[PDB]
Amino acid sequence: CTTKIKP
Amino acid sequence: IVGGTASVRGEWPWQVTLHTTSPTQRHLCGGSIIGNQWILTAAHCFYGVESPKILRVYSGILNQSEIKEDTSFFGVQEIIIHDQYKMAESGYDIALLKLETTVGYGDSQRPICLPSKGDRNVIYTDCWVTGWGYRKLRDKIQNTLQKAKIPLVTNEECQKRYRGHKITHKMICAGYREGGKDACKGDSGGPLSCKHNEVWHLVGITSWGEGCAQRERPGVYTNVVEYVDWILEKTQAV
Ligand SMILES: NC[C@H]1CC[C@H](C(=O)N[C@@H](Cc2ccccc2)c2nc(-c3ccc(C(N)=O)cc3)c[nH]2)CC1
Repeated sequence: CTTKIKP
Repeated sequence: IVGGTASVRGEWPWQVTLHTTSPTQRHLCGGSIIGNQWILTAAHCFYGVESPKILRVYSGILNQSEIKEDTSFFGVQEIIIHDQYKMAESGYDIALLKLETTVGYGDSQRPICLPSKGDRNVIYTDCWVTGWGYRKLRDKIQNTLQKAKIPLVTNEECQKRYRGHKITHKMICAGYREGGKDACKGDSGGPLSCKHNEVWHLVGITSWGEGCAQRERPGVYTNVVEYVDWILEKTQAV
């Protein structure tokens, strides 16, 4: 994914 | 889902079933895994939900019958509703669930990509709506996760279909002019997933509509691309 969601 | 077919196990691994335990345990809404502690769903799902303690998120489910008292689930630490939200028909119908534990990714459960701001101009032609909702106006929650391929409709065309409502650019519509395939009761909060360049993107969140699969009444969805900065604000907070 280009849009990154922080873990 | 009206006019759909049974999904295969692992076909929509970002799809979750959100249950409430109040007064008794039952499916409340659909949702989508977007991060390892985050579910994206609709704000209207939480009408009268006073605490996240009554919620249970089940991932990797094909059939609702897989859920028993001994079935593992994710607890909800926090419900984040968009602060401009008043009601589904007025928009801002978007919420995040922050999970108490981390989702382990695998072939049964993984996240769906959010749309790119650059892809606000791309034309999606392979869009699917999924859920355990009714298959007709007077029905019951389905055991097997259903799917239906539905075309996107322009905002201009959707507005003609909804005289008396204001269809905003933060909404996106999908449906056939003749009706027949649509989301229905119990599908809300779930994804409108579109495949572009071999990658699935979460284009919409099932929100509202006039009836289910009626002629000239497309389903109305939260237009996820218009909320990417809001999602990042809430999920990437320092
Ligand atoms: N053509 C478009 C379509 C129209 C229906 C809409 C929907 O899905 N709207 C929800 C709005 C709602 C959400 C959460 C709580 C209460 C209301 C709904 N879900 C049920 C519903 C019905 C039985 C059960 C159950 N467990 O028996 C769960 C949820 C009825 N309506 C999605 C879009």
